[PDB]
Amino acid sequence: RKKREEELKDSEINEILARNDEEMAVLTRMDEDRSKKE
Amino acid sequence: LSEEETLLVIRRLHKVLRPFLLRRLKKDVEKELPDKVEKVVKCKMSALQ
Repeated sequence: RKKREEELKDSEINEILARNDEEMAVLTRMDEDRSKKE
Repeated sequence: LSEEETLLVIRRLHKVLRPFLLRRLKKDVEKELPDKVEKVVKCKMSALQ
């Protein structure tokens, strides 16, 4: 009822596909090309 | 309105539909369900769109 009435950074997208602390670190190697981008 | 409509008549539905419907869960029989796996997300648009 309160739902009746951002995530552009990597970390909120990391929070979905991780489900654990281990996969949070291995998505940081995709932070040098997607977010950093040389 | 939940008392008159929802509480009374669905209890009459449960009274009638008792030996017809059978529903158990995956966690009732296994507990191997990992999480409440349903989540939600949001996205944006482009101004040209």
